[PDB]
Amino acid sequence: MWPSARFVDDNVAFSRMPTERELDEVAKDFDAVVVLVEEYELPYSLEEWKKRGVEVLHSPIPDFTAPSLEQLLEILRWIEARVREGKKVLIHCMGGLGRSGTVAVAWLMYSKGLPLREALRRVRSLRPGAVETYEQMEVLKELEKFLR
Repeated sequence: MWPSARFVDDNVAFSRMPTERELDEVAKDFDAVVVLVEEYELPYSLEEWKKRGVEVLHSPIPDFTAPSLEQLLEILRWIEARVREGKKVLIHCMGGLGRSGTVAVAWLMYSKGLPLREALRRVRSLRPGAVETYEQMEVLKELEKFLR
């Protein structure tokens, strides 16, 4: 297993950016990748995944910012679609874990129904530093109100 990945359930993990020499290593374990950074901050083309047969959701979120609620729900629905087909999904931004940690917390909330306080504690137990900003916290609170 690519040891930088941390799983929040059997099928969904989050990590830092894989480097180019790690792409086969990721493709072996993950059939889908959610890429939360703009192309300009990547050191390879996302075509690298296509030639490996790995499905890609490219949904950029600017550095240190939160996704909109609609963007977050689109990402969650896509992750659910892949998990329903039995694939494993890797979520990543850069090296920080604000954006990727936000999606990981949201996934526990969306897929398991965990309350925000428990989903947050769980993901921060995996990587202290998941969910960096007040705005990232606020979109998670909006997600909770949407789910109920």
